Amino acid sequence: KRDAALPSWMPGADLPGYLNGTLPGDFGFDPLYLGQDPVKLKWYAQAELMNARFAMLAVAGILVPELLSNIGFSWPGAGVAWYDAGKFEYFAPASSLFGVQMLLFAWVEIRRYQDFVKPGSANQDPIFTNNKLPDGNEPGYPGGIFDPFGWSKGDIKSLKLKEIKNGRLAMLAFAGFIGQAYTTGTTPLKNLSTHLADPWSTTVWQNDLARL
Amino acid sequence: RQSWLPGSQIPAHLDTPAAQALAGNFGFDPLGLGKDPVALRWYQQAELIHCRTAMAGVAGILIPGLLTKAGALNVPEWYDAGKVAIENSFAPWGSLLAVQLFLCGFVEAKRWQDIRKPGSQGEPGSFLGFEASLKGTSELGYPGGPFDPLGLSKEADKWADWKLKEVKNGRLAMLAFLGFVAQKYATGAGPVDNLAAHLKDPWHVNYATNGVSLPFL
Amino acid sequence: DIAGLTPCSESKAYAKLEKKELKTLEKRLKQYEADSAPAVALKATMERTKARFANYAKAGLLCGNDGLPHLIADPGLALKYGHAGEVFIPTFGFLYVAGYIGYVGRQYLIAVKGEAKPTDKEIIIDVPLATKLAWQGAGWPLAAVQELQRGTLLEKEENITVSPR
Amino acid sequence: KAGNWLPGSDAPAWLPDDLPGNYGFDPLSLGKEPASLKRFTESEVIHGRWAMLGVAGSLAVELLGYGNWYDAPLWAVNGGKATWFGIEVPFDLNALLAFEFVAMAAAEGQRGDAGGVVYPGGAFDPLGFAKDSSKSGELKLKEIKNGRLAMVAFLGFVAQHAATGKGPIAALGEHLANPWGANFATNGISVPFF
Ligand code: CHL
Ligand code: CHL
Ligand code: CLA
Ligand code: CLA
Ligand SMILES: CC(/C=C/C=C(C)/C=C/[C@@]12O[C@]1(C)C[C@@H](O)CC2(C)C)=C\C=C\C=C(C)\C=C\C=C(C)\C=C\[C@@]12O[C@]1(C)C[C@@H](O)CC2(C)C
Ligand SMILES: CC(/C=C/C=C(C)/C=C/[C@@]12O[C@]1(C)C[C@@H](O)CC2(C)C)=C\C=C\C=C(C)\C=C\C=C(C)\C=C\[C@@]12O[C@]1(C)C[C@@H](O)CC2(C)C
Repeated sequence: KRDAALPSWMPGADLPGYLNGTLPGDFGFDPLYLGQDPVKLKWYAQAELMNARFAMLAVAGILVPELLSNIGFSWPGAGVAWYDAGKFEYFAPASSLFGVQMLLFAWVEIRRYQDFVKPGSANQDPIFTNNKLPDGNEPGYPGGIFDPFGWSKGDIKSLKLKEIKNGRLAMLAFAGFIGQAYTTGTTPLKNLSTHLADPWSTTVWQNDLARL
Repeated sequence: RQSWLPGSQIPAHLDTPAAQALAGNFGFDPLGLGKDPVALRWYQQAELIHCRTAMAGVAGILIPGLLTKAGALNVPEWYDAGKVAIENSFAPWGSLLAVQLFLCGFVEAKRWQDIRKPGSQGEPGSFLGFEASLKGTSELGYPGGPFDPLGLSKEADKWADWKLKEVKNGRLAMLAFLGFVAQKYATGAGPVDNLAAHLKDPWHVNYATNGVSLPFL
Repeated sequence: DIAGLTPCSESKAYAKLEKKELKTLEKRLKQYEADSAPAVALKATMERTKARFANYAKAGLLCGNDGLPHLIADPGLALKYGHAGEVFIPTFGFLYVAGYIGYVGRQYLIAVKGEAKPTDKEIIIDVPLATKLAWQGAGWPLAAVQELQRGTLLEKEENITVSPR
Repeated sequence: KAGNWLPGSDAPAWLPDDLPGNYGFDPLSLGKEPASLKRFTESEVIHGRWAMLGVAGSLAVELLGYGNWYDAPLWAVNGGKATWFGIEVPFDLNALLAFEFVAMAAAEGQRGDAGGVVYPGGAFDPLGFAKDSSKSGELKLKEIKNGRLAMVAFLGFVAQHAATGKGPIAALGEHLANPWGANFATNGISVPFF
């Protein structure tokens, strides 16, 4: 039932009709029919954006710090694996940092949720009432102060597709960090160097068979 | 029409519009226990209370157990916690239990009287202004009001799905607790210890080799 | 202990009784050869006898001066001193099975009274109908209470024949 | 309407606009019935007034150096003697209970008979600040807002003392000394896995 002009995750396949192509990154992939219900699909679309944008920040926050250390840049946190950052000594105890984090994230997340329930109802600054986001925004794409450079005024449809594509790739990358670190016990870029050193004897088959 | 046993004859008393409006109706009543409509209404309340208590109880055994294994917490086995807690307690278990019966008895009595006369606990003047919030909703077993702080039940388009999830997880939790009791006697270890032992060697560590469940073999 | 009794595990008469019973079997076992069938049968009886006296003592039965186990029937004494498995627990075992039989039979009787010839279903059993009712009788305690609460368990006095008075 | 507790939300219809301190906050719909709301309106003001006295008293004792609010009654259980601003008070615990019960019963009995008179005025308004109706609207809002703040503050005293065991003034000093090492997240009870 899906339009044949739309791109497909499996060329030639007959895909569900409810994925009509409005959402970005709509390739008709839903073999388990999780998004069949329109009410749940609405929630999943936002959840995909949220997990996708945190994954992109997280992946960039795990490679660049490791890349800089390998280059030679020196700073107190250099050379610390992403899975050992918790034990590192910061200016404040980790417990107090977590407490501040939840209070700050309670404010912004409840503001974001208010918009999802009633879009356009959280666009106004509560203190400096003059400030406000433009009235045309949609859930998940605030704009206004969140888009200071005005990129959203261009080809928005292409930009949203680029965002979700990079986001889906970042989500897989973070899942790779968990699996690779758990099985190899080393940082992701060290794993890449091992693979490039001898690609033909460093596959997951080679590595896991040895550990078997 | 989803059934617990595809191709079997669904009981007639579970195919009525009233019965099919119950959450989790898969046509399962081989003993005909719910054949009487009045009894089915009472047993539906019993299933919800067992579901919700089992879910809270099993979560109070499984989550602390998993965290204890991970080292986040240090909680004893569910079957030893009562003794450990009472030693460091401020009251003997007899006085602790008696207070529990008084407090539980009071709220259970109010729920009991609501089953017999739905909405009757909203009788003006009975409670100190709070009776208005004790009328419940149009469905027995779903009080709402102060019992639903986030107001998730107000979403009509999601109401049927919420109820099905509750009964499905509730039925699963009840079987999990029955599994904990059986596995405690069969193996003499904790539920997470049983899970780890099975995963270590699934084909040699199970109930067919515990020496209790299958005596004929 | 309870009512002047003593545990069988601590009773001299109980221990003496076991010796006499085994002694009687041992005397008979002398006239048979080691591998002969009578010898095997007698030794099997001896093993069962030793297990029996071991099990009863383990169960915590009280013995009288005669050295024989005595049962405790008062629920309070039975539950206070761990004798609930003698009378109290067996009590509810029986009543469950007995009510099961009675309830299943009552259901069959009521079911066939709506047939064309009820008396023919009482000498030629409707086995398919009887079998279905037998399996559903496991929940009789629940079903019986509901009939009692619904007022359908009993018949009204106006429909029961009585003699002149 | 004082304001909105949840920007973008709709105020409940059953909360009157003129009701002082009305931010449209009733997610549980406890005040939906007019009879229930009438009782709750009085109870909130009574709670707020006691909390304002309770918080002001709790701070004054510790600021003036007579200990914290929690340790004040210990003399009645450790065999001590009562003091007020340092001067001994001859009464004992049994006498205090008897006089307080009689005095409060007479005073609270009179209030109960009035039938939910939140703002009596008259003898209770000697300076006549609320004599005018037009000005009373703003003053009632200030009373309920300071009262709601005091109720939260007292809950803070009780919760903070249970976690830390120190007085409200001592806790404030400790937080000011090491803000990032002395807070609810570092007391070892509020946040579990730390
Ligand atoms: C996206 C979320 C997220 C993820 C995936 C992780 C993942 C991880 N954190 Mg991290 N954290 C995350 C958010 C946060 N962490 C912390 C604070 C910490 C701390 C303080 C520690 C970790 C550690 C860990 C590791 C746990 C496994 C381990 O070694 O156990 C075995 C555990 C240990 C060997 C640690 C023993 C010493 C430790 C001081 C004991 C107390 C630890 C706390 C209970 C941690 C609580 C973390 C919770 C709040 C998220 C793992 C790599 C641990 C680590 O890096 O270990 C090498 C660690 O010590 N995290 C905060 C608060 C700012 C977070 C906030 O969002
Ligand atoms: C009230 C509970 C309940 C009960 C007692 C049954 C009972 C039954 N259902 Mg029913 N169902 C029940 C609820 C439900 N069923 C279904 C849906 C179905 C379907 C679709 C079917 C049945 C069928 C059956 C029968 C299977 C006969 C058998 O020997 O299977 C043998 C059982 C198994 C092979 C499963 C054993 C699982 C094992 C204990 C767990 C192992 C998990 C490990 C992870 C595995 C290890 C890893 C691997 C890789 C080695 C059986 C009479 C089947 C039938 O015969 O229908 C006519 C059937 O086709 N049921 C639903 C969903 C609506 C239910 C919801 O509550
Ligand atoms: C985002 C994609 C991605 C990438 C680029 C890599 C890259 C690498 N992985 Mg990792 N990995 C990923 C995801 C990824 N992984 C995920 C999701 C998991 C969880 C199952 C793992 C689990 C894993 C293990 C357990 C191991 C590696 C290892 C490796 C190395 C290659 C050898 C091997 O056995 O690969 C196997 C990798 C896979 C089977 C991942 C398949 C899934 C991805 C998403 C496929 C994407 C295909 C698509 C065309 C894009 C690829 C190219 C693009 C990125 C430019 C290399 C450093 C090995 C290593 O560290 O060697 C030293 C190793 O032992 N990975
Ligand atoms: C058939 C009649 C019958 C008779 C003659 C007895 C006789 C006795 N019972 Mg038993 N009992 C019976 C039926 C009977 N019981 C039944 C049907 C039940 C189940 C509901 C019980 C449950 C029960 C309990 C729970 C206890 C006894 C106890 C006793 C003994 C002392 C109490 C007493 O005065 O009882 C005379 C009996 C009656 C007047 C009839 C009603 C008895 C009620 C049900 C129990 C009264 C308990 C009593 C208040 C305990 C006081 C403290 C104790 C330490 C002495 C006494 C030998 C007590 C005992 O010694 O336990 C070791 C005890 O604790 N009985
Ligand atoms: C309530 C419940 C469990 C509650 C558990 C709690 C509170 C546990 C609490 C604690 O653990 C903590 C947290 C911590 C510990 O330290 C201490 C304790 C105190 C121990 C289980 C119910 C468990 C209930 C169970 C298992 C019920 C199963 C019923 C079945 C299978 C019925 C089947 C049928 O009736 C049908 C539906 C139709 C008929 O026609 C046919 C038949 C077959 C008769
Ligand atoms: C926190 C509090 C109440 C909070 C209520 C809340 C949040 C209710 C919220 C909601 O209901 C609404 C509104 C609407 C619903 O739809 C939703 C919910 C969410 C349900 C009351 C405190 C109330 C606090 C009060 C009254 C405190 C009184 C204190 C006194 C008198 C203290 C006296 C002394 O301290 C001295 C001075 C000296 C010491 O030595 C001795 C003593 C005796 C200790």
